[PDB]
Amino acid sequence: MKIEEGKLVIWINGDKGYNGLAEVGKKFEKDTGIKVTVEHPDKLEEKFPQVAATGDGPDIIFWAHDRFGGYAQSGLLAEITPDKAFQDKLYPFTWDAVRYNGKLIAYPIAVEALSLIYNKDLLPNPPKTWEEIPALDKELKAKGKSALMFNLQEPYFTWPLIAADGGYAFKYAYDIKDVGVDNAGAKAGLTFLVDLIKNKHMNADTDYSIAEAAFNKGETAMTINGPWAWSNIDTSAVNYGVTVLPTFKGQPSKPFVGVLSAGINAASPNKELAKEFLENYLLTDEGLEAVNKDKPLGAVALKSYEEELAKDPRIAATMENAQKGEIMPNIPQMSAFWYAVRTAVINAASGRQTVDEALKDAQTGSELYRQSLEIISRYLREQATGAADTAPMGASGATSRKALETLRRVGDGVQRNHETAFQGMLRKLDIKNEDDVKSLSRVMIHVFSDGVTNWGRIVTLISFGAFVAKHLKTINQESCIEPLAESITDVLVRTKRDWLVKQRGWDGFVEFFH
Ligand SMILES: CCc1sc2ncnc(O[C@H](C)C(=O)O)c2c1-c1ccc2[nH]ccc2c1
Ligand SMILES: OC[C@H]1O[C@H](O[C@H]2[C@H](O)[C@@H](O)[C@@H](O)O[C@@H]2CO)[C@H](O)[C@@H](O)[C@@H]1O
Repeated sequence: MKIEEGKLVIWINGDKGYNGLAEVGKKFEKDTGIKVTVEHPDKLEEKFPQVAATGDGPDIIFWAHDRFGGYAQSGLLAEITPDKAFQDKLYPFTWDAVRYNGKLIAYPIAVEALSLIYNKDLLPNPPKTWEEIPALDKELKAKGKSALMFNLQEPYFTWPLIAADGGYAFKYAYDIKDVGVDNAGAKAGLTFLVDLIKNKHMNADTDYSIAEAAFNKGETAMTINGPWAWSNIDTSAVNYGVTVLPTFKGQPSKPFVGVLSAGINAASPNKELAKEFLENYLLTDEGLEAVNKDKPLGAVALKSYEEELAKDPRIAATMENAQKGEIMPNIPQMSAFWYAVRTAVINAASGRQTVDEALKDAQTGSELYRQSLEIISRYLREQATGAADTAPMGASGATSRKALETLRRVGDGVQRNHETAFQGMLRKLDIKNEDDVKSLSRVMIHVFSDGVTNWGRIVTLISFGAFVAKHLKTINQESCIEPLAESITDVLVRTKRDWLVKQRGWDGFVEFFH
């Protein structure tokens, strides 16, 4: 096994209090002899799944809870099992952010929400509305200042605006069926941001460091950022305030609220040490203070210490923005949702795509897994049992239905022509239970990847899946059909997502075979 036993490697993002954390790590090493290394690798949310999947990575990973459902579902997180007493030390709603399929998959640490940060010397009264910001920037430009700079390379920062007039990721009733990414609310918000850019009030290349530097150098009146940012502002001597985000179309900006959480790698041979470190050293008044004093955490999950931080008006403002926002879902396709929306915002802002085009593709990217699983699960189950599924597809499921119709039609031929091939291939393998279905995945990934990417080969891969699902039914392993469909779907979207989106997803499929 890759991960070193007898020490702890922790990953946390480089904008958080890593030095403070490492100090908590020193304390732990002092009492236990166990060294703690805190690293803040770049793109660590991307890297964790890649490396943890191969039995590697940090013992503990810090990120907002939104990425942990992906990780938990891929088996990359140890289930955590803190006792009732410990559980009572943290806010139930923070524990809620770390519950995935009924299990606690991470330790909650802090609730984070973007707030509007402003320079009180430049801007005594922060704009209440986004709509006033263009006029406000006119004024400020007259003095060689700008109104607002915030990170346009990460959709997190734009999201409160996109979500203000009705955009949403997955409707909470999480109907993963209902994606709000390209609705009129999203369009209106992202259109507003794009007009800010076209009218020179924002620059589309502005990233974290540039917005930060401009706010911290007094060049811009406002930014949008989280509590982690306040330390650098303190050091810069800007007289800043932290306040409610502006409204858009009379409605609050709805930031996606994150619970900074700490997950223990399923591959870690140091789970007990990680539980000890997180429960008894980090999630303590002193532990969270050390981290917070370095870069503020937000509203911490630990009740005792949050009662002290709650008096800080910057935290009250963070909580104000959090209550107007929504807790991020932790469902596995959050990763894809964010990747899609990131690209949409970058492209809309740079003019590479219109808002319409960009959010359409983002809707497609966001829906891709679920849409593909719906198609593939259905096809696989109707092929194995001979009977179609009676349940409707959703309100956005004309595509599913047409793609399934296409798949039936094209897939019939492909299975029929490949029956002898598939029987031989199927015979090679022992495919008798759910334990073999994960093996399949590798075989199928490897074979699928080996050749050119086109819809005909996608049909072949799904058709072999259909073949196997039939085999699984015949041997009373119908319960393995869904896992096979999930596995095929994962293979397909993880390795072909960009291609899939370029083809307009399953609409492209229908079109290619029309
Ligand atoms: C793991 C079984 C899978 S998954 C899959 N996905 C896409 N395409 C596939 O095969 C098509 C025919 C191709 O090679 O282009 C396959 C095959 C497959 C099946 C039976 C076979 N006999 C010889 C090769 C072969 C390959
Ligand atoms: O921008 C997409 C990104 O949004 C959130 O990431 C935040 C994170 O929650 C904060 O703690 C801080 O690190 O800034 C990030 C934005 O760059 C999501 O948590 C993340 O999964 C997502 O990709």
